[PDB]
Amino acid sequence: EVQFLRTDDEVVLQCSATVLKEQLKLCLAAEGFGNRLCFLEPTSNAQNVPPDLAICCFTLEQSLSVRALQEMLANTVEGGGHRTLLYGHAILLRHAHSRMYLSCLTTSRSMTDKLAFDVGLQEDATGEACWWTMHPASKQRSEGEKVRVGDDLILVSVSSERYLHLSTASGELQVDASFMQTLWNMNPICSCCEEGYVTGGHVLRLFHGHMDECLTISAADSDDQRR
Amino acid sequence: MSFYAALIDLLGRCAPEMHLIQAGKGEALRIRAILRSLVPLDDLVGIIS
Amino acid sequence: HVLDVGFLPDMRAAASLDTATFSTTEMALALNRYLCLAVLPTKCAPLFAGTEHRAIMVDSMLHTVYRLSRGRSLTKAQRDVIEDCLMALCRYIRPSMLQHLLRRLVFDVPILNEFAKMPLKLLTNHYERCWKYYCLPTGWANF
Amino acid sequence: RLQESISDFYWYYSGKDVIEEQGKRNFSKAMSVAKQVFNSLTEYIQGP
Amino acid sequence: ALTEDQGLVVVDACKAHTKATSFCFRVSKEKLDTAPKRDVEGMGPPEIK
Amino acid sequence: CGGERYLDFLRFAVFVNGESVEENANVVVRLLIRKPECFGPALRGEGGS
Repeated sequence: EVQFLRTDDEVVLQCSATVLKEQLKLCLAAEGFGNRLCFLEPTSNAQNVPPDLAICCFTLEQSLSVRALQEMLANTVEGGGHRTLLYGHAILLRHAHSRMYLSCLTTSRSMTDKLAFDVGLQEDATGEACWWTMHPASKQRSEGEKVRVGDDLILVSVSSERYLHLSTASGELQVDASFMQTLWNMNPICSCCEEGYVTGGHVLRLFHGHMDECLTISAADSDDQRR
Repeated sequence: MSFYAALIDLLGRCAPEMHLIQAGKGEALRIRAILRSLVPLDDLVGIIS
Repeated sequence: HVLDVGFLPDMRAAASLDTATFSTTEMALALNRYLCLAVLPTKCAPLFAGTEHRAIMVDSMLHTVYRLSRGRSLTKAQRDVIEDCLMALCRYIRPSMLQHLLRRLVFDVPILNEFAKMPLKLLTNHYERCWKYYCLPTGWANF
Repeated sequence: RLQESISDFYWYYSGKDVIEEQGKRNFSKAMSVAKQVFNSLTEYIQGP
Repeated sequence: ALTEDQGLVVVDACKAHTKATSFCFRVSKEKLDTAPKRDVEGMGPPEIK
Repeated sequence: CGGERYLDFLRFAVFVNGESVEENANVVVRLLIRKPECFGPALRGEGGS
């Protein structure tokens, strides 16, 4: 049957736009430790050369209502989870890798003479700018419905009061949240996994013999160039 | 001339209160920040001068 | 702004029975001068022109001053003298030689109150002015 | 729909300790309507 | 991957044809064609512990 | 000319008795970001005049 987007499940944002009259496969990402500003990772050429999806993997930390979030804000002083997501709830994305939370930033770029607020990864979830709110793209759904997989979403910022946006310009496709309510698809990369079993994305060490062998490339400063 | 003067009349008039909500509530700060961005300073002074 | 905006009025195009077209610029001080009355923060800019510019309008009544706006315009000078740190001696010379001395009682009694507020604001504590030292007693004698 | 609405009202008054008279009067009106829908819901399934 | 110019070797990401680079596991070294594939959108069962 | 009359009616919503009502002002400023993106690239920010 049709699955639903449960909390505490890994996920990846997704969008598409036309540059040569073709729906390019794109996804948001960010390096984290270094340039904190987010950047766009193309994936349309995945058949002929694969992308780097490790940084792209986001995680749903929790979700709640707007008024409950405001009460959490007022109650700044500090269970089972898996609450199903509904439209109008205040989502909270998180970078699975860097452990830095997605948020808006009080910056500007490209000199639009207008708010851009280039999105990035805040170092801590404290403060109200970190939180985001979902909304429905297609009219066939409405507020309060149980959000499913595949349907298009319209993420909105809480504090900035600005909508996520794929900004096409002269340069590379910027993802500043400035102008337009872009149809942001929401691909579940993974979900609750079984204990003690292998899945994609998990990094592992290959053993041989009984225990005392490991596949590896030679260390650096070597004549083989580590190949 | 009349159109832009009326437009800034609306935009200037709808500031958050005078000082009541500005001294603490967040809605006033958000509205004032977006309000200052669209028509930044060092353009009013040229036009009035 | 007090360097620029205050200097846009070229004495507000003061009437000589030849100027009754730009009457709206007289009422432009309803909003423009109200800010000056409200706010009261070295002589980096020439404030002396602003003080005497207000002193022209409080006394002048040739153009139709629209008496509610006359009270409004009086409030600006009344607010300016309180905050002033004695940078109005040049402007202080003019009211001494008129109003009660040269009789303009119809348009000097409110100015008389504004001038009456001047000496009480400064006892002989942290100021001295030889030119103003003898001007005020001479005006007091004559008045 | 009524559940989401009344739940949001609880969050608005959660920080406040004492409840206003007007607030309690409003909430009682909503509660009475909620009672009637519960009884009407019961009669569709009372009797197997 | 296996680029075949030298043999089994670790190639750069920008030269991956998704057939030399692609790999798969197997239950045992017994020769089985494994012609009928399988597919499911969900998690599926856990096979490899 | 057409815009000035509509903006005049929008003016009369807000300055009721020398104040600024927050609710109507809030809805107005949210709506004013989108639909006044017209009037050319001057105030839109895409230009710069």
